[PDB]
Amino acid sequence: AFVVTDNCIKCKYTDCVEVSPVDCFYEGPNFLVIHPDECIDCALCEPECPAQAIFSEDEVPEDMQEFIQLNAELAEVWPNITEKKDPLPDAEDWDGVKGKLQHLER
Ligand code: SF4
Ligand code: F3S
Repeated sequence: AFVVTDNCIKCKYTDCVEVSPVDCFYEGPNFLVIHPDECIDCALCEPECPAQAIFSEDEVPEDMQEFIQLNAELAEVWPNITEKKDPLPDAEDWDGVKGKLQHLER
């Protein structure tokens, strides 16, 4: 399973969803998560995230380990997304800000 981590919060470019062969991504207000039972680890998405937020589960940084379980839990409540859409409005101002998990909306 690939894991979407912090920097996607408040950026949500959705460039990642075009490349996906299965419907692995599930959509929230300002973040996207990958459903771990459905990702087939094709690795195609992580070169596409402008925010460089997608990691192989085995490569999620020490300080971002929360995300592995977050992606699994939210993937069970959030709707599947399959079309790219426009990035959230202020996406570049937040790209690269650390500590964005305090801003996650459900
Ligand atoms: S690695 Fe592939 S199957 Fe997995 S979330 Fe990315 S695009 Fe989807
Ligand atoms: S910022 Fe998020 S919506 Fe996808 S393209 Fe990157 S993981």
